[PDB]
Amino acid sequence: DVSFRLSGADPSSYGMFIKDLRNALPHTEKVYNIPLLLPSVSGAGRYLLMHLFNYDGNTITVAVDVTNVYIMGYLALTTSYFFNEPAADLASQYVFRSARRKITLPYSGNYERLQIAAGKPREKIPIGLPALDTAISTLLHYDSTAAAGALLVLIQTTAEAARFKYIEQQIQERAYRDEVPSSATISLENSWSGLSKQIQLAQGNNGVFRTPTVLVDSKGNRVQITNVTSNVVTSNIQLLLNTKNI
Ligand SMILES: *[C@@H]1O[C@H](CO)[C@@H](O)[C@H](O)[C@H]1NC(C)=O
Repeated sequence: DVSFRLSGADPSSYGMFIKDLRNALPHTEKVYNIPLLLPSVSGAGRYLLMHLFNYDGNTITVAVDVTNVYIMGYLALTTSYFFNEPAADLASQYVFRSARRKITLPYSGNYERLQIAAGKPREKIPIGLPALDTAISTLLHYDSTAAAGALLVLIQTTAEAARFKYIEQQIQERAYRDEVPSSATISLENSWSGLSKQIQLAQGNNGVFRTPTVLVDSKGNRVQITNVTSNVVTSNIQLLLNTKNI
């Protein structure tokens, strides 16, 4: 398991949590020095538990699929909540079995469905450590509309930060003040699967992407990533989705 406490949290303790999260994801291989997530894992070993504590010390446990860093569901007190999708339904066979009741959320876990449920795109939702504290608090008491927004925050400040150093840093910059994600942040989130794939395809293609990946940079400018010498590959991305899952 990995843990993070918002009480007394700072950029350093958050960085340690994101390091712990990355290190809890198994791999047998690196591709261009980036851990390659496994094609599959069987049984309960597929799911990592993140223990998150809000400022007042209340807690939820979030279940993460270790092959793709997707949040499957979470436990709040004696109630479990899972996304309305087959991967989460399967996860419900292995985690939070001792919950007194299980609620299936009225949406799947993808950004499009969560944004619909929440009533807004995540371009408009502030993220940061304060937003994470709020998210945890919201998820403690069932409200499916409020939960969608909280889950958008949760996913970005945990999974997306684990996947990209740039995103981890953006959240560190928002340790004490929330701010909507940069366009670059959104672009990276949207491109994780594409980049993971193209980095793997570059292995037998002299480090060259078969298909370029278009991103937005820090300065708001749209850029083409064509090969593994780009900073996105050498510095930023920290985990690759196995091409067998793409
Ligand atoms: C590869 O990407 C680098 C870094 O962005 C770029 O400067 C260069 O023109 C590209 N080289 C090749 C061989 O594609």
